[PDB]
Amino acid sequence: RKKRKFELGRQPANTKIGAKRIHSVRTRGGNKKYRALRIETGNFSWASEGISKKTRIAGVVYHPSNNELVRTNTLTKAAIVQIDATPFRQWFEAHYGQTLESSVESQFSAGRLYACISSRPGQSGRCDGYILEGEELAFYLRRLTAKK
Amino acid sequence: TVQSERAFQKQPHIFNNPKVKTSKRTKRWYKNAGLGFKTPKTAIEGSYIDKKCPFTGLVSIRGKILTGTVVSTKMHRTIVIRRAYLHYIPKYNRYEKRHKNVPVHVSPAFRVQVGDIVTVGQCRPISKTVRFNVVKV
Amino acid sequence: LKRLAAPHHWLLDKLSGCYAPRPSAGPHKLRESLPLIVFLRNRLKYALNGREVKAILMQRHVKVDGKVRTDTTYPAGFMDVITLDATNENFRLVYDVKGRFAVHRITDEEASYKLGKVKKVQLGKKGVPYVVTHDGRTIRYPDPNIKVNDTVKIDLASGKITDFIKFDAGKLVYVTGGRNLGRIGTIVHKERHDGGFDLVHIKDSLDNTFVTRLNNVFVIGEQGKPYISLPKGKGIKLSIAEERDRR
Amino acid sequence: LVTPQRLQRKRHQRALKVRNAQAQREAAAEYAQLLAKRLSE
Amino acid sequence: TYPILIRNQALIPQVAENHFVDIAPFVYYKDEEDMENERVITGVDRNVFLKTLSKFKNIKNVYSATELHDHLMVLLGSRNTDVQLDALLAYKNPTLNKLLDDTLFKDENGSQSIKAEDEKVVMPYVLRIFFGRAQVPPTSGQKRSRVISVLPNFKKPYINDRLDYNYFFKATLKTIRRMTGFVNIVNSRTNFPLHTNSVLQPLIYSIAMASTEEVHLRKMASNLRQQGLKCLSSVGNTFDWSTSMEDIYAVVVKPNLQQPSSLLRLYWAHNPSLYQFATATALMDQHVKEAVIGPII
RNA sequence: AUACAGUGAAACUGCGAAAAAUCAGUUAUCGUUUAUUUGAUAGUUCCUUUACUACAUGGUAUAACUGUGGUAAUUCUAGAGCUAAUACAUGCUUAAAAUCUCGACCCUUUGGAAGAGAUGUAUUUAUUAGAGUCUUCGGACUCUUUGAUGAUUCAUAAUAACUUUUCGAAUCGCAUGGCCUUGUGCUGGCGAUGGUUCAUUCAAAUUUCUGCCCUAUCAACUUUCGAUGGUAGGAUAGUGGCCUACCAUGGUUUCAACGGG
Repeated sequence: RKKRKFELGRQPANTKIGAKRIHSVRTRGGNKKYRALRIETGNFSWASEGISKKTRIAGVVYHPSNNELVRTNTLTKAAIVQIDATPFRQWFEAHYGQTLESSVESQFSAGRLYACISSRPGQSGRCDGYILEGEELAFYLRRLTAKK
Repeated sequence: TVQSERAFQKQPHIFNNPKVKTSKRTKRWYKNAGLGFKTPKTAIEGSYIDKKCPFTGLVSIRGKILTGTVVSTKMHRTIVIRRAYLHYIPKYNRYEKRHKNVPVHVSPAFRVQVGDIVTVGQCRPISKTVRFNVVKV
Repeated sequence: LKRLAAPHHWLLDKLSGCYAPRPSAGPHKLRESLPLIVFLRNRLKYALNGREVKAILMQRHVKVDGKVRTDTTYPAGFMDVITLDATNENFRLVYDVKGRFAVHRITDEEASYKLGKVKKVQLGKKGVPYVVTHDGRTIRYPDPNIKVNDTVKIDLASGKITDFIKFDAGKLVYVTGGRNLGRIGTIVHKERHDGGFDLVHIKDSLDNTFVTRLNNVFVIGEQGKPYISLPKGKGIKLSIAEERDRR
Repeated sequence: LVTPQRLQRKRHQRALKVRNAQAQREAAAEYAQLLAKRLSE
Repeated sequence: TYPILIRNQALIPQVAENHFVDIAPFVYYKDEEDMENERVITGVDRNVFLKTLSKFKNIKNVYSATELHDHLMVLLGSRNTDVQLDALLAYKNPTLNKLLDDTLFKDENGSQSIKAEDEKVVMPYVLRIFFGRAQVPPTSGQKRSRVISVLPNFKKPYINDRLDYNYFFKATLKTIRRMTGFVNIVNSRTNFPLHTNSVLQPLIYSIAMASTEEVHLRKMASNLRQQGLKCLSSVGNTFDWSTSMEDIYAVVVKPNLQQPSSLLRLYWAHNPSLYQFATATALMDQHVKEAVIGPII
């Protein structure tokens, strides 16, 4: 158990969207990990009201460390993705009675929201994101202006 | 100025709710470092991020507490400390002089002056060579 | 099978082959326990050689603190009892004035229980408070006035607690480990640093104010009324030169 | 094959689980009364 | 029987035997024989029309003998895809009978068979079971995300569970139907579903006032869910025709139901309650009475 | 002994064969694994169940074996058919559940209770919590609700989901006992293995600092192909440029860095 070597690495998972595949990988000392390869779905959660749903991810539109990952549509941690917005819209209509915040009510009728990945599906085994709302929504709208 | 990177400066698992309101914008987390080290109000109400702060970040100080003096601040968010301890080997029969150098992680909640005396604590590894952490000047 | 430099308070013979027994995993550490091979082979001499010790272990004659533990390299370390059903014997193994494992012949009504210092009090699962002790008996539902570095009195029929000695300034104490081994008495000073190197200081018949590490000390009971018996005049280490001067 | 032994073993397993749960939920109530008297003092 | 079904799988005269078997399958060892006969029959005209309805029942549910076998659902979906856009719906329903990505993709006969196979393969898989909670939440999410779908779901609930005496005024099947009604009202055709749920709650009340703990827990959960359904809906004719005998039996007991009596009394709700009236007894007979008094006043 | 029973070839299975450079110590793991031993550890798998159900317990897929050969040798082989499980792969666990509140009412309580309500673990997130009198003179009258650490975003509980899935015993040797509804009926012991999580144990892993020869006719070394830091990510049992991007241009040193034996 747990020897040491000098200098090497391994090949990344660098997962995509479409044809979700999960490959298990051997971990020394419990917690047998899972590399997600080309995963197309994810668990996405509202921050304020606190409701998750599994949702088809549409695509990552921003990455803060490599712009080429947005071109290749790579799902790492801390990215900006679009998903569906419809089950969160369904819960919103069902349990608030509004049947529609300002800058997310403007995103509802646009159709797709923005969220942040918090798992590491290259190593963990699943993808989760929470829908950005508040000052995170402010700086990421400024990051949309940094896009345009 | 706070934001200085392509990524948003995140302090995870602690976030405000927009429907509730306070004059803090995030339930800002702070901790006392221990061994009598006391957090300052400038470090508390400073809205700096510092994910490697030993009062508000993720790291916790423990064990060794050394002293030293600042020799340079010519690195981005890391400082270098000197220790010119008095030294004696019996081959010399005299109080000879050496010096010991180390890099120490630094926080944006504290002024830095080349020459003043800093009290430094031991923490987890932070860089390739930075292992310690500033806790108090 | 690495050996021939054992913990030298075991006092095995050096012209006894080459090796020395490896204590397996168990309730105590490596160099502060004493396996039953070293016990029954060169400490009281009931069996000559180690396979005969394996025979008397396999034939269910020996039980450490309640159950049998049919194992040669079983590190039955400090403060437990060994109820040899034949020979009517209750070996409690405690410490001495010099650093060895002194033996007793305990009565049955005292061998029915054992005690030990706790190491932590925690909340385990589903909000259940459980304490540990030094020999790994992580037992649930204490009285929640149990503090760290305190002693409970395990019932040894069940694993329940019958009583505890809430240590503070001034209740009778034992020591274990370090160069001030085997001493008693708890009342001079109570030092508390931040990071160890502290003791409840000791007072004896000669009132020797002594200290060690707080990890190297644990409690017994009230002054003059101890819960455990102690071997050979309740070990003091006055002086051997003064002993040969008086008697 | 269903010999008389195997269902006896299954019966003993089921009664073992129920009896362990019974003793545990007795000890929880005992600690509850102990915390009650520690409150009262 | 198993040998003969194996011979029929090893098989005009086969279609005439299939017509006789269509009679026997419209009527009703039997589980393995039904599996073998379904695997044979998935590989006439009016017997085909009746067998399409029987296979739609077997791909919408496995209600009587078993409870939602996945092999039975696969055999019934293969028979329905052999009987009757269509290719894409068939591939999505086949991946659903194989559930997460299929529900994410499928989030009008194809819609009927889709609600059929979805509530079949997640037809109350268990209580918790470390996956049945997620499966029941997935079925509720699909039923809320797919009005014809909810109408067909209430239609299947009523098809599980005469009606004239059940609207005017089998214990184990009634307990299973009460669990079905609790599971149906567990979701986040309204008049027929309310009539069937009121009939189930009234029959549970009668058989409980006459297994008894099963009927008690099912009637309690069904009454709490009925109060929740009336509070989430908020017609007074069938409302009075349901509430009359229930509150009459709960006349002395009311000294769930009290929260319904306090939620159906706060303008048009006040008219709906004064259509019945008792209320002073509900006020006088504690925070559970204090909130009702200091709201109803 | 018409399932076998103690004996045991062979084989399957289970386990174990893992010249500040080295180190001698020291510090932490509130920065990881925690196999083996030891101690506590878990009622929840079907209820669109009466045209009522695999659990008195369901399925393959093969060794050894039998048979056909090759071959020049044997720790070489190909084909075929059998037959097992703590191997492999599924899988339901019978007052359908069961337990604690509230217990109004009675009858006097140490109750017995009609009905108002709740109930696993694991994985990955996002939160939240986690900080002066009356006095039968006897006592009471409401009191200020939380574990530990020097230190937590710790331990843990709940919340809303996702689980390609986790576990929640399809196992084994000895005795055969108590009951009465005499039925292959209900229950029952000693303890071998396996499994969830926590603690302990040893074992591994880094990491802290104190310490070794001769040198300046040895003073500059390193950013190339990250040399020195930050930020985010990949990874990894794991911190950490260990690597990938963008930013900054550093760091070591004459007290002998760097090189020479």
